[PDB]
Amino acid sequence: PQLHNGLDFSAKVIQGSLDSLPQEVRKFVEGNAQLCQPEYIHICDGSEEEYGRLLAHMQEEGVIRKLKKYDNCWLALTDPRDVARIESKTVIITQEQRDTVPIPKSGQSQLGRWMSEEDFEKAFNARFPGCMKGRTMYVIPFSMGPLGSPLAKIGIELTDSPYVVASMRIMTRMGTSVLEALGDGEFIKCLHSVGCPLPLKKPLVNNWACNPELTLIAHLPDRREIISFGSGYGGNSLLGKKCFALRIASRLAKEEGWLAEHMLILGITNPEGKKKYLAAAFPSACGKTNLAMMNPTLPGWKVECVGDDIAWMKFDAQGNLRAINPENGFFGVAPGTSVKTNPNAIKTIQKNTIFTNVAETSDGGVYWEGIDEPLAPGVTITSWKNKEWRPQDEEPCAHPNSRFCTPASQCPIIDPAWESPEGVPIEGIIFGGRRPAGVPLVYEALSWQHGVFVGAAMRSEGIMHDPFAMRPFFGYNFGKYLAHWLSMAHRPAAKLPKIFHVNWFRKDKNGKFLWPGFGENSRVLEWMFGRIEGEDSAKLTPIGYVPKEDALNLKGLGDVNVEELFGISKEFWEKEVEEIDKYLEDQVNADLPYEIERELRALKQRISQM
Ligand SMILES: Nc1nc2c(ncn2[C@@H]2O[C@H](COP(=O)(O)OP(=O)(O)OP(=O)(O)O)[C@@H](O)[C@H]2O)c(=O)[nH]1
Ligand SMILES: O=C(O)C(=O)CS(=O)(=O)O
Ligand SMILES: [Mn+2]
Ligand SMILES: [Mn+2]
Ligand code: NA
Repeated sequence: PQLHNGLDFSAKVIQGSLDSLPQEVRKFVEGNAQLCQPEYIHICDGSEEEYGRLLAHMQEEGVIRKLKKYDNCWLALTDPRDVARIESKTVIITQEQRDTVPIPKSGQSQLGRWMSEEDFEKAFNARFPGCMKGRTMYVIPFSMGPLGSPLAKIGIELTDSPYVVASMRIMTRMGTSVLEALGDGEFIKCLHSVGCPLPLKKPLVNNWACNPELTLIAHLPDRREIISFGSGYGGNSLLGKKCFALRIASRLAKEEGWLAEHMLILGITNPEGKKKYLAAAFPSACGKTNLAMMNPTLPGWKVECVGDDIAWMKFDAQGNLRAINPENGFFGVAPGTSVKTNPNAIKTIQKNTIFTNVAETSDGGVYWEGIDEPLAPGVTITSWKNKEWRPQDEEPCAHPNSRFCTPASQCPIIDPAWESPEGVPIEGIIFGGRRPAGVPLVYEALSWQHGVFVGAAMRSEGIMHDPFAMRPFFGYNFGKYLAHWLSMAHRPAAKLPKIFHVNWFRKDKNGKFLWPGFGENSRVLEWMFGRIEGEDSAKLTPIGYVPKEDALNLKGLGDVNVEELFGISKEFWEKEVEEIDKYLEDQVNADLPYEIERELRALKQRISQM
């Protein structure tokens, strides 16, 4: 079957068997083994044994450190050049640019980054040949979604990073059972290299292999391929998360009639035992993880977490919008995480957790800005840069984007349906972001079409547009994504969720937050809940429905300045509509659906009557 030894890499397999793999998977592995030239091939089985040995191996090499204070928890410190998902190096390849991003009138799209097939081929050839020399290629069979669920999708990731292997074991369902469920089915092809073949051409920093100059995270949806080079971090390297479950998946979703979104999913139960599920899209750094795992301050209310970051949603036969969490764990921002802001996260992460770029205490615990836990006198701190640190220093002890990576099943409020194969029925969708001025705590959209316009108008900070929290994550043209959302209104018998917009971040004139937030947000969720039940608790305004006077439970919060928090200004909202106008005109133009344009004019009109 070959004249020499062919593309047959059996001799280099140190775990599992190429014979055992489905034909197409074997082909994927062996093709990239020939290209990348790894010294060893490790087919992951997902076992506890494989995992313990992987960690020991990394520990042995100084790639990770054990955090002796906790049960099976580990710390990685990275090269300071590789500390986040990196948008500027993130691209989607399609035949025509306009299928990927709308053509901006001012020459630069904030809605994606296209690369031609030709330019990518050249970039690929400049990077991958021999890139794994001297390393192990790990083969990670993973399912996004509960194994065997009709909403689940399988990928194979090849990586030269054991850190990616460990993190993927947490954040996806990984191992032999996935290969068995796969059979001879289709899978997303995920290729990753840290881009540092041996012998090293450049010095290794903090035992963290990366290639910042050649970093390139590419998606080729027409080939069902994700190809990522040069970063070992987060969304650049854990390919199932953003690359697959948002970018690749949002385009599949458009073609197939479902949705793949940057949304938490939570189940909330009232004092009468009535439960509803909600989904919420907030941009990175705007508090999805706090809400998803909320400990409600209101007596007799309960919040349970389905997922904190990504939602796959599809209408069922009865018109219910069903959502699954395609993730298996939580990859949450560590700083700011405290008993006060996220007690349930505090409990989840003290075992079987990997931390990246946090500080370490001298008794082997973790530390970060906003942890709000004083240390005993004499306990000292090693920063994420691996030097002694004191609370007086200029720099933070933890990187602002440092993360924990923790099993979802350990969360004390994990939803009983968090793995149900049919998904949970969504009754409300919440949008929101950071709006220091002008936008009140909570409003309700007037219609599905107004709701989609409200998603389109979202912000990650007072000055930055992040429609639907998907700005860095659209798998195709944003204009067509709006058309896809609007199309859900025409699905016969669809039970369309109520759409709300929240704002935790309104400030008074001295910069102080007007709303205490966190667990207190339960008071906003109570209102949404009654609204879905059709309670007469809403007052119409030009921006949507707001809570009536007295509608919100504010007991315990008498110091809240209700007039400023809930206030609507004609002058603010005139500015807002003009801003939205310019933005949509510049960024979306020819691709903007009629309905979005009509909502813009309708809001303008309502404001004009103030
Ligand atoms: N004022 C206020 N801040 C909040 C609230 N909830 C979350 N935050 C802030 O939001 C940040 C934490 O949110 P992140 O974990 O970064 O957000 P995320 O949406 O989960 O982001 P990704 O994991 O990157 O998708 C911190 O600055 C928190 O203080 C709230 O109710 N009020
Ligand atoms: O940036 C985000 O929204 C994240 O959830 C982190 S990463 O998975 O993109 O690293
Ligand atoms: Mn998060
Ligand atoms: Mn996210
Ligand atoms: Na390190």
